[PDB]
Amino acid sequence: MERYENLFAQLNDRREGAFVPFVTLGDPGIEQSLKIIDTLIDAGADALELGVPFSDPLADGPTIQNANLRAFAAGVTPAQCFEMLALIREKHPTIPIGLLMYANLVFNNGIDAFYARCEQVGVDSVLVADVPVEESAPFRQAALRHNIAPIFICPPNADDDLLRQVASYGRGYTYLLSRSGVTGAENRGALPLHHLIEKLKEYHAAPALQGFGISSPEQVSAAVRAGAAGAISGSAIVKIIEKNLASPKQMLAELRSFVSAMKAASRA
Amino acid sequence: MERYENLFAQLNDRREGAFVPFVTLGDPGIEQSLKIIDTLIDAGADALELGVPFSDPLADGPTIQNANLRAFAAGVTPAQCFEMLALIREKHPTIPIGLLMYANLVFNNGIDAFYARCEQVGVDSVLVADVPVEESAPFRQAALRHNIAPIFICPPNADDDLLRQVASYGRGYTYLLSRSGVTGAENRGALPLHHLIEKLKEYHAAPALQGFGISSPEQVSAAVRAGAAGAISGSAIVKIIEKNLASPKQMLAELRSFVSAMKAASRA
Amino acid sequence: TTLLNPYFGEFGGMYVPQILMPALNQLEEAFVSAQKDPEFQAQFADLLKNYAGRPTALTKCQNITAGTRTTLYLKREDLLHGGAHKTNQVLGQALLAKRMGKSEIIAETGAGQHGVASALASALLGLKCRIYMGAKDVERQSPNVFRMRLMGAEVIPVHSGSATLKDACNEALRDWSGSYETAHYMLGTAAGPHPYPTIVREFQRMIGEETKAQILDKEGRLPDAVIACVGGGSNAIGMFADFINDTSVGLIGVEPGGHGIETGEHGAPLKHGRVGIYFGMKAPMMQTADGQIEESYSISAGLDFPSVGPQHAYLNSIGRADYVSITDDEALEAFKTLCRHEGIIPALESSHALAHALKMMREQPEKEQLLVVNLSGRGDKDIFTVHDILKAR
Amino acid sequence: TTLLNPYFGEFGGMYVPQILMPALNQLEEAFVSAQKDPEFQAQFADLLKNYAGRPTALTKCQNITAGTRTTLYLKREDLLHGGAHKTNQVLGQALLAKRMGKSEIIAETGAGQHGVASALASALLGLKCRIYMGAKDVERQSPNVFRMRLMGAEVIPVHSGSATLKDACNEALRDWSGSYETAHYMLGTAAGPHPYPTIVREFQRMIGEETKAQILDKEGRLPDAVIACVGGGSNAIGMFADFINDTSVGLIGVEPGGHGIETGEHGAPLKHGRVGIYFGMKAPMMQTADGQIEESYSISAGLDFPSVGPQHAYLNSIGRADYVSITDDEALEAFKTLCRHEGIIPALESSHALAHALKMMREQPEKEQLLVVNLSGRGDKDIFTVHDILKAR
Ligand SMILES: O=P(O)(O)OCCNS(=O)(=O)c1ccc(OC(F)(F)F)cc1
Ligand SMILES: O=P(O)(O)OCCNS(=O)(=O)c1ccc(OC(F)(F)F)cc1
Ligand SMILES: *Cc1c(COP(=O)(O)O)cnc(C)c1O
Ligand SMILES: *Cc1c(COP(=O)(O)O)cnc(C)c1O
Ligand SMILES: N[C@@H](Cc1c[nH]c2ccccc12)C(=O)O
Ligand SMILES: N[C@@H](Cc1c[nH]c2ccccc12)C(=O)O
Ligand SMILES: N[C@@H](Cc1c[nH]c2ccccc12)C(=O)O
Ligand SMILES: N[C@@H](Cc1c[nH]c2ccccc12)C(=O)O
Ligand SMILES: [Cl-]
Ligand SMILES: [Cl-]
Ligand SMILES: [Cl-]
Ligand SMILES: [Cl-]
Ligand SMILES: [Cl-]
Ligand SMILES: [Cl-]
Ligand SMILES: [Cl-]
Ligand SMILES: [Cl-]
Ligand SMILES: [Cs+]
Ligand SMILES: [Cs+]
Ligand SMILES: [Cs+]
Ligand SMILES: [Cs+]
Ligand SMILES: [Cs+]
Ligand SMILES: [Cs+]
Ligand SMILES: [Cs+]
Ligand SMILES: [Cs+]
Ligand SMILES: [Cs+]
Ligand SMILES: [Cs+]
Repeated sequence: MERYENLFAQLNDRREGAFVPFVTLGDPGIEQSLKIIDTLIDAGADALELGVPFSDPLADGPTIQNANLRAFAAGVTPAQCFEMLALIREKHPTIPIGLLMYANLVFNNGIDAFYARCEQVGVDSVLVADVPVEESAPFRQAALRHNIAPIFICPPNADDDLLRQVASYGRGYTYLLSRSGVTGAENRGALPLHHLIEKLKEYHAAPALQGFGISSPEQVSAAVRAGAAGAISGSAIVKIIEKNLASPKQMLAELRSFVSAMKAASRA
Repeated sequence: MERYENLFAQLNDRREGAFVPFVTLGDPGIEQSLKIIDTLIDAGADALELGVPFSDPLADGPTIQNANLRAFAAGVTPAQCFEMLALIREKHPTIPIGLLMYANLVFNNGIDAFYARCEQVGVDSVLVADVPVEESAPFRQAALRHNIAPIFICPPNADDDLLRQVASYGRGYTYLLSRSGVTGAENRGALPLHHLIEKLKEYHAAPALQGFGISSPEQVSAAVRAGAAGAISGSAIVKIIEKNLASPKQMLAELRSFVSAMKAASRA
Repeated sequence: TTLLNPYFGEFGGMYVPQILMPALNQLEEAFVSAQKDPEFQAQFADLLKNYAGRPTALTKCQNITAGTRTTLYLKREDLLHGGAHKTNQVLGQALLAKRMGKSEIIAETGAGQHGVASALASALLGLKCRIYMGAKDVERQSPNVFRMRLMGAEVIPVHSGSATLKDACNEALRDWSGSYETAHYMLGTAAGPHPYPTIVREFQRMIGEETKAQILDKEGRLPDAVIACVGGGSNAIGMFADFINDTSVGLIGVEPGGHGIETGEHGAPLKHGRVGIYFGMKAPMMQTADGQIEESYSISAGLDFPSVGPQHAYLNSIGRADYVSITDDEALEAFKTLCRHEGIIPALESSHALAHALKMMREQPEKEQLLVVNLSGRGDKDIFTVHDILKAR
Repeated sequence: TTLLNPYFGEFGGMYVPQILMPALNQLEEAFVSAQKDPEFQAQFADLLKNYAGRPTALTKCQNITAGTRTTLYLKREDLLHGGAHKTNQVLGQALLAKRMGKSEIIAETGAGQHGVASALASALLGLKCRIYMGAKDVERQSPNVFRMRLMGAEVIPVHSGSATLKDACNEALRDWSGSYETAHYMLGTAAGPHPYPTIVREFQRMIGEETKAQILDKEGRLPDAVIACVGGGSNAIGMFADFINDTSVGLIGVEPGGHGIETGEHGAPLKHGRVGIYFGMKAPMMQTADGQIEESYSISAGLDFPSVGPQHAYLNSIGRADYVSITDDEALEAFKTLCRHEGIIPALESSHALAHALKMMREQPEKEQLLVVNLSGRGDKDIFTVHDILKAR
């Protein structure tokens, strides 16, 4: 399928940025997670980034470490995550769905077989957080064989060789890292990225989504103004889940308000 | 101690043969076995031959195979047998006590330590049924260090070299085998043995006791007439135990009658 | 006094009742004489070739090692008449019986394979054969008992002790104690009192001699290791003997691990037992703390014995041979793998040796190694056992 | 692009987030440069000699091998400053940090021995040290935590995942992801992403180089085998490296068997795990069927990790090194034996290597063999653990 290409063409025709929330699948349980994801979509999410709970999420700060732990406390397995993904796609035919994976969960039962299962349930992209471009070959090859976009990371300190590699190998979107460190709303990126955004377009890269530390509407607007196609927010969304574990109704209301405000900031 | 030497000197002064029953220790249980052994002594046994139950008694026919099995069904162990031997000696200070062992029970916790335990409980001899003179050195050396007589077998087909070996190495008594095969009352020896008895005396052997297939008073008398110092009977005694398992009282009465008759046949 | 050394270092000897020493001395003298007699050797060679079908094939197994640096050959004792290596030494011992002028054979059996081998040799060579078998084994091995009776042998169930192989071993020696002037005891493995460990090795050593010639012809070198299962020790010492002086050749014996060494339900006395004296020998034993002979266990009846031949204990002690164990489940997997990938149904005994070779390959798949497994027998006899286990899973 | 091969056959690599690749490339370049720099080598040699006390003794242990044909030497890394071999490589990595112009050190620790080693090197060489330790390990290792704080290091408990060593490994990499321009990550073993397996080997290889010189001086030959415990792989590869090209020398690595391999409560991924990708490397892992990283177990905290360095996995795959396991109970017996017969209190880690050498001797006591055990550390730290187990028996 071409779900990212179709999304970005439609947003380009509206001079509009993408707003892409991240959540951990099955946080705080399978049923509540499915309700959370439908609320994110209804409130204006353009695409999703969905984490499979992993024992050792070494690119994640405490907020998403704790989301992984809540999903494990609910007994969530990768098999249950793929059942959730099939049902999300059965409800929502066009929204691009990206997975946030760690290498062992992709390699575990065979890299090719992992990407074949992603294609079967209707996933559009996979980002393997602990596979740098140097180690990416079997992952990106299996992704492309199964119509999955391999998502590459463009760090703030990217040199020209890395920009050309990320631009050539990637599909779907290019992940534009705000900053060094790990995921977290408590740490905001304070480096201008418009130069990297311009070099990525010059090299015909997949459209850029800015991610890490995006927690406010002004940051979504700023990402679009800098030339990015949109912005990803995870910890800020997951903090609303963590704060409202005792009130599932208030959790969905606060997620709706937050996603609505973040999506409004993307509009022309 | 000198219990066999003292016994044979006393019997020689009365022109009398020794009658020596065999039983399996703890057949059919520890308490009944102790009563059986006291009955054998009271009825006129001059010495005892006592078997320690062993998993693989390969010199024994079915009667004594089945005695071993009854003792095992009662949970009888070698440790319990040595407790019985200590109590037999505590009751009966002069009767010679011989053990019928298989090699593994002697070797198990160290040959020297086995014979040291025999000395401690007041055993007088050990016959290791599956150790021929060729393998006897560590057994006979440990026996003599601990004042235990090592009992050697003189088969009916013994050549002059074997007669001289048995005569030199043995103490206490020389075991004069009636016949080939294994223990059993169902098989009587039908070879004259007076030539072997005469050669053993010429070589200053320990006094001969005839054993295997001795079940009748006339055989005890015949052994003495042939020049033997006495006779051993096992299967015939054990058959009385086997026949009377349901009447402990009748068992002791029949053992008394049998031992009395066998001992009477030894008298001048 | 003996013509040959009854010991392998501290192991072996002649721990029999005095009455049996002339029988052992007579047998040793007849064997030493036979080994110098070209006519005896020619009649043995003729039987081995024209009756049993020697030499046996050495099969290169390419499918099961594909994608590794292991080259695996199987020495095909499964193709010998009777379907196991036991046939080699029963023909030699039957000829020794005839050399001594004897007309009768006594044999023990557990799995029944030695009983059948003794019965077939006796039928061919005009000897009256009687076979002792523990009553529990008689009940479990109806097919082999029927084969023994078809060949005219008497099968005598043994009800004493644990009514299994050690009890049949005892009964055979009890009988021989009273009958050796007329009967030869055809002991079924490279164990028991001298001279049996020596005789059985020399009457099995053609396994290793042929293997050496075949591997040199095919590969131009000696194997890195030869691997054999160890029940009593005959097929393994038959494979090992001709390589003992080739110091570069590994000698690997595989004991049955049963349900696992830690369960105590195994048949691995060499590595997990205690030295004792039983069945005429000083050797590693499975035994209770107070010295009663213990019950062994294996999925394979041919390996299910609580002791081991003394030459294996000696080769282990000096570090010339290495001994390992393989569990029931590992053996069953090797059985299934050989059926599916080579079209050969191996004995479950032999499957223990194959399982260890497969582990040597799989653990270190880029290690260059030239291995020979002694495929001691065929596994037609085991398909009911394997069916029942796969069904119960 | 890299200066050196990041792989040992299929094992190893650089499985880190993209943000960390410049940190690994910088470290690799600084290491390659340092290895060619005589001044760097001279300052490292000076610290190893005058601060840490190299060379370490090679002790012949005659009482524990009496009556066998085993000759056993112990390489005495227990005598190194800090009481374990870890001191060697922390001094080298501290010098690399200074070469790159860095002022801060990050380190992970489980047992706390690497934390103490990192803290002492940092105190000596004027670096600010912060140590990540799983909260469960902090609770179990009060003495080592206090030693780290006495030496001026910051100790940061880690509460995420399983709150143990793998979780501290993750946290150290999270910190480095945001701090590598100022901080060096002093990884504690021969594992993790390239270039750490290579660096840690080269900064431990004096163990094997000294052993080779010492054994030649004392025995006039190479050892038949060198034996070392395997936690992450540093002391073992340090002993092995200088012998890899001496094809006659056995290389034996001993993984912790814990309560027994069959229980699943062990730390033996090389022989009983499954290849996975974690902690920056492709290596054998203990992991669930669906690929979560599993909990390892050993009586010895220094061996308690669910993976292993990639060079060990490679040496195993080609058959150059052999890997075995030793259970808690076997290690405890070896600990008691060395105390009573040699007056040396070994680390429970090192006791696993000694236990396997004692098994090599006891199984084949007439095999002539010249063995070296790497005594990776002293066991003063373990006397409470050993007291508690002997008390509970
Ligand atoms: O809003 P934040 O700060 O929580 O950021 C959320 C990001 N979630 S995600 O799935 O895009 C994401 C993307 C990349 C990650 O690591 C990598 F860069 F190393 F690959 C980790 C998570
Ligand atoms: O009366 P029987 O026929 O039952 O004979 C009883 C003999 N009991 S014993 O302890 O003397 C005895 C003596 C020797 C034995 O075997 C050996 F000769 F090989 F050593 C076995 C038992
Ligand atoms: C009898 C048998 C064995 C085991 O006996 P060994 O004497 O140890 O060789 C092994 N394999 C087969 C096929 C057998 O028949
Ligand atoms: C740390 C440690 C080990 C295990 O770590 P390796 O990297 O495998 O060497 C072993 N022994 C001691 C004494 C240790 O301190
Ligand atoms: N301090 C900012 C910018 C920065 C400095 N050095 C870096 C190296 C890599 C990435 C970002 C940076 C950050 O950590 O994000
Ligand atoms: N037939 C008798 C006598 C005999 C013949 N040959 C023997 C050999 C050994 C002992 C005794 C014999 C017996 O078996 O006892
Ligand atoms: N039980 C097997 C092999 C065997 C025969 N005799 C033995 C003695 C010891 C060990 C094994 C055996 C069989 O009878 O065919
Ligand atoms: N747990 C030990 C050794 C160690 C440190 N880091 C490791 C990484 C992997 C395996 C073991 C280790 C310690 O901290 O002293
Ligand atoms: Cl797409
Ligand atoms: Cl006396
Ligand atoms: Cl000897
Ligand atoms: Cl059957
Ligand atoms: Cl070897
Ligand atoms: Cl590779
Ligand atoms: Cl402690
Ligand atoms: Cl090797
Ligand atoms: Cs592209
Ligand atoms: Cs805007
Ligand atoms: Cs005498
Ligand atoms: Cs009389
Ligand atoms: Cs091959
Ligand atoms: Cs070899
Ligand atoms: Cs066995
Ligand atoms: Cs020694
Ligand atoms: Cs070697
Ligand atoms: Cs480990």
